[PDB]
Amino acid sequence: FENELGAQPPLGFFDPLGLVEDGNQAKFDRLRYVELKHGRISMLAVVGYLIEKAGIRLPGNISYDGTSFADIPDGFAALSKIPDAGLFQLFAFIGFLEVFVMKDITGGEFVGDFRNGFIDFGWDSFDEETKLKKRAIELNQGRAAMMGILALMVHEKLGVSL
Amino acid sequence: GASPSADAWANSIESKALPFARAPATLDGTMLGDFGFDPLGFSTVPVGPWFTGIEGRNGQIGNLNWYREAELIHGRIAQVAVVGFIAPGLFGTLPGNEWTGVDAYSNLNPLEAFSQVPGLAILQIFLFMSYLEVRRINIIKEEGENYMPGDLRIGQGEGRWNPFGLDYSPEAYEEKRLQELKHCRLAMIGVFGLWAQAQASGVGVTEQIGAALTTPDYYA
Amino acid sequence: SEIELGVTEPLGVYDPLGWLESEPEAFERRRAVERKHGRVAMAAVVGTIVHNNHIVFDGYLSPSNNLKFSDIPTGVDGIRAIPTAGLAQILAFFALVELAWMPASKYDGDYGVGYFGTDIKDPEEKARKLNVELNNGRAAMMGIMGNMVAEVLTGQTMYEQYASGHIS
Amino acid sequence: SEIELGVTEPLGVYDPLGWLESEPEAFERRRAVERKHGRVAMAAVVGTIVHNNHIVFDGYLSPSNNLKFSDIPTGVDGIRAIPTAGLAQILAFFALVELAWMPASKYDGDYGVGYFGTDIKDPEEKARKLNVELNNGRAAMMGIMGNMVAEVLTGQTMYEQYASGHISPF
Amino acid sequence: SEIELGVTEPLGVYDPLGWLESEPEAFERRRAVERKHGRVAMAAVVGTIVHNNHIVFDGYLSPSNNLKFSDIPTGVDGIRAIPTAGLAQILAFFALVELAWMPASKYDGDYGVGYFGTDIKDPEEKARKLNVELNNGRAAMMGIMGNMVAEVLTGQTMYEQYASGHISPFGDGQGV
Amino acid sequence: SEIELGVTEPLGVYDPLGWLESEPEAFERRRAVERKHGRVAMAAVVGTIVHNNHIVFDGYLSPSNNLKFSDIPTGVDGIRAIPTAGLAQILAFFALVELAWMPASKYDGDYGVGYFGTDIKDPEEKARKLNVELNNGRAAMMGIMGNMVAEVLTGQTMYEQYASGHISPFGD
Amino acid sequence: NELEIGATAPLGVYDPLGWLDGEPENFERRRAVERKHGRVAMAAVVGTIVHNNHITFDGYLSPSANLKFSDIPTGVDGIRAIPTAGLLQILFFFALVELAWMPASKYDGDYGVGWFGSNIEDPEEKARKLNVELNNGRAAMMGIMGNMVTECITGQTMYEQYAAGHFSP
Amino acid sequence: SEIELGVTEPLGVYDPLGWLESEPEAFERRRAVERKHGRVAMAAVVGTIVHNNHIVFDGYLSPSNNLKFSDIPTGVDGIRAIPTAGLAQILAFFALVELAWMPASKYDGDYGVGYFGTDIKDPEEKARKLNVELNNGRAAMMGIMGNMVAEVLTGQTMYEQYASGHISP
Amino acid sequence: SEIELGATEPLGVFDPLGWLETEPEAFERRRAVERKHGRVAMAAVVGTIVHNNHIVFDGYISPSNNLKFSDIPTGIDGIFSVPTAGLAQIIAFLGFVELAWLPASQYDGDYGVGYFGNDILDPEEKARKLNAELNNGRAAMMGIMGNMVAEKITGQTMYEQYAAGHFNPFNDGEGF
Amino acid sequence: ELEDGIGAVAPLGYFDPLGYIKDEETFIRYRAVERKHGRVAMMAMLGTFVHNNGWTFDGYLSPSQGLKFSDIDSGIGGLFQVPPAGLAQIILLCGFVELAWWPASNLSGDYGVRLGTLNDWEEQPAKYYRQKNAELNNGRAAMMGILGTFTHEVITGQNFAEQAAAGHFSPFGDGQGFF
Amino acid sequence: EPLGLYDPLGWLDPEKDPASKFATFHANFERRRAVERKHGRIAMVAVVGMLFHNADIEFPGYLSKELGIRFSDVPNGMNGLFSIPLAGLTQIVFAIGVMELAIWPASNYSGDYGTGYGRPFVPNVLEGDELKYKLDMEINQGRAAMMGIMGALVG
Ligand SMILES: CC(=O)O[C@H]1CC(C)(C)C(=C=C/C(C)=C/C=C/C(C)=C/C=C/C=C(C)/C=C/C=C(\C)C(=O)C[C@@]23O[C@]2(C)C[C@@H](O)CC3(C)C)[C@](C)(O)C1
Repeated sequence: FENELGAQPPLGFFDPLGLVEDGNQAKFDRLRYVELKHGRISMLAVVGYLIEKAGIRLPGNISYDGTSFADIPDGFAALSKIPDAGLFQLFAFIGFLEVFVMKDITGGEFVGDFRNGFIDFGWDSFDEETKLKKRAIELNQGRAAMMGILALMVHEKLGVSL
Repeated sequence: GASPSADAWANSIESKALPFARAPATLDGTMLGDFGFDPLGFSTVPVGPWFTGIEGRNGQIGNLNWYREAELIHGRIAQVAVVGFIAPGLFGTLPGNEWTGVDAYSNLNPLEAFSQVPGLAILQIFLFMSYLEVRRINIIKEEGENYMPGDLRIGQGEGRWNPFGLDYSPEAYEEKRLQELKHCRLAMIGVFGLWAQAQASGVGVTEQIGAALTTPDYYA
Repeated sequence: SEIELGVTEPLGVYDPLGWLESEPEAFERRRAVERKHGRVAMAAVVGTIVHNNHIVFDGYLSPSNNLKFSDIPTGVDGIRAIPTAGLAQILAFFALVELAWMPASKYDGDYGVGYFGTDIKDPEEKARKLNVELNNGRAAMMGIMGNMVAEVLTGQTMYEQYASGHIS
Repeated sequence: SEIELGVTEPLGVYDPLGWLESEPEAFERRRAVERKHGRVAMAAVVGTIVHNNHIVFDGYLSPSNNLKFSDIPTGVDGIRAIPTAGLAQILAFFALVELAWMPASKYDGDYGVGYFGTDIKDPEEKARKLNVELNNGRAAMMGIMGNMVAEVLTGQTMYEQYASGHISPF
Repeated sequence: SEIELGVTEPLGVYDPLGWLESEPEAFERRRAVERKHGRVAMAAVVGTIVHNNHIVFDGYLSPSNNLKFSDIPTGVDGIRAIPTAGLAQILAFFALVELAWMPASKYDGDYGVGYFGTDIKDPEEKARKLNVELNNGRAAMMGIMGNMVAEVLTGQTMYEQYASGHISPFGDGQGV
Repeated sequence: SEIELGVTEPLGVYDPLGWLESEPEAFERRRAVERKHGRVAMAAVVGTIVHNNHIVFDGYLSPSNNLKFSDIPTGVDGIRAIPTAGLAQILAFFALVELAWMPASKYDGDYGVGYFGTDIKDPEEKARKLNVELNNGRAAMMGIMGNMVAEVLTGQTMYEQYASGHISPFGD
Repeated sequence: NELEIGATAPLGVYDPLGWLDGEPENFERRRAVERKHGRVAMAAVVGTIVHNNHITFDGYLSPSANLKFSDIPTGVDGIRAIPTAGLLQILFFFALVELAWMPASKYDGDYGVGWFGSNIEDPEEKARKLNVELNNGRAAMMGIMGNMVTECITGQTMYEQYAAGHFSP
Repeated sequence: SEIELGVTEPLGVYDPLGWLESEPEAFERRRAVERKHGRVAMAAVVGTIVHNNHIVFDGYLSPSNNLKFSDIPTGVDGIRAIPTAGLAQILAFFALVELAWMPASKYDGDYGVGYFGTDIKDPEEKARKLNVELNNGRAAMMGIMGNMVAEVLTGQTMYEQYASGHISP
Repeated sequence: SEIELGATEPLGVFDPLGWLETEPEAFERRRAVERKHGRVAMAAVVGTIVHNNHIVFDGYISPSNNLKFSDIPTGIDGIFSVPTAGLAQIIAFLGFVELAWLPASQYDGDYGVGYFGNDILDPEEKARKLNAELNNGRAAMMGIMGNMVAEKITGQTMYEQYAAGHFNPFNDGEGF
Repeated sequence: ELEDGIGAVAPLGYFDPLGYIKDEETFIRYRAVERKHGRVAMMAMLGTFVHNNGWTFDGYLSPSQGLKFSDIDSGIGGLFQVPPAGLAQIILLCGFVELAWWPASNLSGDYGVRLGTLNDWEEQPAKYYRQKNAELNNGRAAMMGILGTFTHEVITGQNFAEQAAAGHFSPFGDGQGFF
Repeated sequence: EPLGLYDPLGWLDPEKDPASKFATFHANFERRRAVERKHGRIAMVAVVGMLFHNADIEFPGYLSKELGIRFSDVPNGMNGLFSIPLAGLTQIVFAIGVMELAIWPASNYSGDYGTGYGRPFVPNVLEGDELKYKLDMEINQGRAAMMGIMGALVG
């Protein structure tokens, strides 16, 4: 596992702990799945904090009860003032995505390929190493976004401005 | 045509414990403690290790190794339980906190001392009694047909636990087996009388013997 | 086979559109829709009976919105009295039924549950019950559609249509 | 089969009229009447048990005629105390049953239902229950006839004959 | 060897029962019981001297029971005054010592230590101190039992018996 | 004779990681670290016993700070009460020890001192004491850790926890 | 070899009577007396130091005779202040020592013990310590005789002298 | 051997004047003097610690001169406070040591005493302890001379050199 | 066969630890532990619904302790509010069932009863209900540990939490 | 039957420990009795479970004698508080079953009672052996339970509802018997 | 053997040809002797029971302690068994039922249950002509007790 998506020019196959020192492809493909899974969430979460921390809101009335989007605070306090009928819909739809329409159903080219032959914005017009270059970009962009969103969550409860 | 146990009462050798009653043929004399005592004929209907599953529910013919397994485990508990019926009344009791409650371990009636001590006292006793019965099944499952009854791998012979040495002679070892079995059968009768007198008197046996081995206050 | 599964005596095949000769490849889904529309309409019309008989659940549907189970109307607008998180829980659970557990794209109509749990192995007895699931579904489709138009045209629910003398 | 169905133990093939040997082809018609008269009279005996146990439907049978369900007598005058628009609903729905649905011209007896939905696989077990329907149908034919005769020759219903202690005719 | 280790000058080989030739195989444990009993009774005599010289640890044995160290009797009712949760600690520690660390089934008493950590390499000198351990164990065995019967027959600890001048037998004494 | 020096009763050879079969070449350092961590923790569990028995040095540790030996806490915060001009004097002298006098680069653990100045010529008697130093060193590593963890889990030092009767695990 | 054990450096072998080259068969008892007189006198000079430094046993030696340990003299009359039931306990215990445990008939000297319980394992440093036991025995035999002579001449103990300053004759 | 007894790791054979080959026969005296000066200096360093902790003998050194043990200064002016009848006693007892008992003409160094009375049988352990005696003698020789010049250049004993905080250079 | 049971559609043969190709010898008991843990947790989940719906029997479970059936709590403390002589009677009978009647050393889970008494003679219908037992048993293992942990974290039983409307863990007073 | 081993169940096997089967013909007589006694003692055991739970009908068993259903004791004497004009109706109907409908002279015990899909013995012969053994085993356990229920009322004087309300489940320390 | 036709010296009228019309089991002579002997044996212990109850050998004690019925309260006439409680009359008929099926089974038509004549616990076996003589005297005294009860129960 020394020349793959994670092998980078600054640190090629870092691996300090005792994770994959064997020929276990099935253990690597599970761990590569979750790292791409944590990265794709934390990429939207870094933007999803800095949109709310900048005060940007949807144009108003998150409910018919008379609660605007600007009334909902930013950060960890957002989950407390979201109305609970809509808090179920956030968990039900994300669960609808994560159970049904997010998987490698038809069989993709790699780990994390969720194009089931349904949505495809190209992926044929590439140089076959630009495919591996674009895949290694979203791994490392997903890598920095995990440490990014962990910094914004540890320093909100601390109160330190960033 | 005939029963498998009616043919064992047809041979029906002479007995020693019931010398007027003609013990059945399934007491071959080859077992330890064979004194020809089976008036109800349980040895003619031998039992198998039913706890291992449905494949072990049926008993082999002429094999009383699981009746002897149940005889030894009843008698080994009954020996420890005679002392447990006695020793709180003789050597005092244990003290309690305000957590367990004071006078929790102090009930000298041994039967309602079960409901007086905390449940964690009995849960940990039961789980330690459980742990050696897990040890017994892992010995029975491993040895199978070559398992001698009462073996928890404690003592003299093969790779058993022997922290005391205990290297008996190979014929002094068979009188220790007979001393154990005769104390197994005796303490089973003794722990029944301890349990039945503790209900009939309501006190422990030292408060019952000690009140009967003393002179009355109007007589002194 | 599913081709003879819906034909009974007093109508037989009965295609005024003739859609078994024309486009016969679409019959395998139209049977799956008629079986699906039948099973929903049977459960909708035995539920209309128990709604208007007042067999309610004696509690609160939503105490945060102060909805007792008896507060919901027993007619056509009773589905609208269910709140936002109430209708979201129905859409979330039956997405797990219609796509995962008993997937509604499976055109067999056969999700391994049988008729009260048993495989009817007699093929003449099994073909009789599937004529019954279709015929009682067909009569409930006209039943549940003759109950909505009997409420939106008279205003009353079924309990009030019967406790008025307003049948004839 | 079919002809070996009314023969249980004691009387066997009992007929003191000779009509199994006089008309051998007019038997499937007569067995179908015997089975239909049995099924009617069996439901009528259980009906008189439920009526005279005062299990009523807790409402109004005809609110326009203003009679409750606990207003019809539990004896022979039960059908007589029913409005004729309600009898017209009974006679027309069972017209669909006796002609269009499970008919009476189907002399075989089995329409589609079997014994509690299924078919009895063992033929000796199946022929046993076929005698049971015949015997219990034959006993309830005499049973419901002696419930109506003992009512009209007393003037009391089955509930009133029992509660008043009037059972022995002597 | 172990059968030459108990014999000293005025008596030599001393067995009135004659079990050195009658039961020659039971000797190897019976030496280990005599050595164990001797070692236990030597610490019991020195402890009896220490308790009656009023050397106390200056504190509380059981502060829950309001039991100071100086409130404990310095005689044969010393550990009868220890609370039962304290005797449980003594039995649990010497279960670890008498079964695992220095196990009493080791019938030579040769666990890990020497004489003050020294292996005496001279065999005539090592047999001399092995004779001393047995003889001081035999003397303390008589010394602890005569101490114990002199207390229960006088009702006094060894401090009180030397306070009242009660060395003379009111019962009947036997001492060297 | 270092492979067999930690091997004692019931456990025998104990390596759940299997590092004696994975790294046979790094054992000489890893033994020298276990011996050093044992010697440091053995002088530390004895240290908490001395500190919680209020054996102090009867004077001023820092008269410039007006700090007595009895003013220092007897728990985990005792090293923090020492002023940094005195903490520099500790590190300056043990730099002379751990680099020059008894250098910790010497992976034997063996210096000019023996066991109370004595070299043990009997090899089974010497390996018995080497096993004791490792075993009492291992038991003091788990002892100095269970003394620092149970202090911060109660906030009291070992003197104040025992005085309050806080031995039984009530809150945990 | 007991024959060169007494001879030290500054005088060598010393026999003004010539009883080594006289009777040779009496030497092993005369060595056994010189060693025994040494060991008794060395424990006596140390005993005069402890008594005159007022180190006492903090109690009553004889509460029947009302004798505290502080009431015993520290000179030659200290042994005579002991009661006669106390001098017999010294007499009967040291009968068990002198006849049975460390029997004085053993003219070799080594009873059971060595130099703090051990043989010295070395014939030239054990002979050096055997020289020390005799020489420190010899200086203490004169030391206890000089302690008792000036006790009875001056009439004072060794604490009353050194409180008067009696250091010149 | 005696020629390898002074060497240690951080200096080795430290002869900056090259006198081990310039005077090879004079090594036996100079080793005996370096060991003799070290043995005096290590007793002198430990002595300065005991003097300046005010551990005193609790009495009178000279009742004729009315001089208690506490009346003697701890630092450099402590041997000057001893009377000349007492300095005659020191030079008389240590004339018996330095000439007769442990004679300083004996250049071997080992007298009848060993290291705490024991010979060291291991030649690699005996030579190690011989190196410690020389090195702790070397460290105390410059150590005691650094305590004398910390008083004759200050005018203040080692006790109140620490009380007044006057160790700042 | 046994090794294809428990592998249904959305995950297939799901073993992220890889112990099927690593330890195939231990599968035949690990299926039996999974099936037993499932069957235990299915009766445990059904029990918590019956307890928190206040379906109790009548009268006293222990008239000597004066302890009604309704006096037993409907949460974690319910089985421990039974007196110890009553708890010993349950465990003695459940050990009789789990050693003699339905012996849990029988690893295929086959105890003579079928599915409502019947053998499922169709092999693909039998494998469907064998998977439905495993899947409902695996779902009930999460359900009972999700009802036990969520009681001891929120501090209320399943009835008191639902009475209170304490369903949202984001706007209450808890951690985070 | 002997060959398929119907009474011999897996704890004890062919439990004939006193040697009573010396003939195959005397087994069919004894099994005809054991199965008949077990069928009677099972309904007797369900009786004492229903009677001692106080579950009675509403009304009068005998309005001629004024005997309500709740006036009948739930113990061993409740059958004989029934009037003998009513007890003759029980014996006449049960005797008509014993001679005509389920004739007890039929030593097989099979009277054609088949509850079809709950015993499909032709497809599932293992269910035949399970239900044949469980008729005997439940009949054997209820035979001893009804000797349990009968003698526990005799030696204590209280029925099962009364001796359980008192907690009287030990023959030691009470005033009854010499124990 | 006790089933011979030579006991009661003969002879009487009908021979009962109606017995073999349609109930042919009851037409067997060997059962009619077993019935005549058993009606005889029950009648003989019933006239002694008539003599004991009418001589007021009442009993010492209570019959039912719960109902408070002493033995002196039950009548001496023909309503004696029907005045004791039905829970007590059940125990009588139950113990006869063990006798009627298990101990002295009435299906054994000989009547010989191996008891001898006069000696309990060991049977007094009669051997020859007096064995056959005591058999007919059992029948002849059984017949006089059968006609004696109907003479003593009509009034
Ligand atoms: C390094 C080296 O060289 O090795 C060393 C070590 C080694 C090996 C160990 C060796 C040894 C042998 C040794 C050390 C032997 C020592 C033996 C010892 C210490 C024996 C004590 C007896 C005291 C008794 C019996 C008390 C009686 C009882 C008494 C006194 C009383 O009851 C009265 C009293 O109590 C009360 C009642 C009230 C109090 O108010 C007053 C008193 C106190 C009066 C060597 C050879 O010597 C040298």
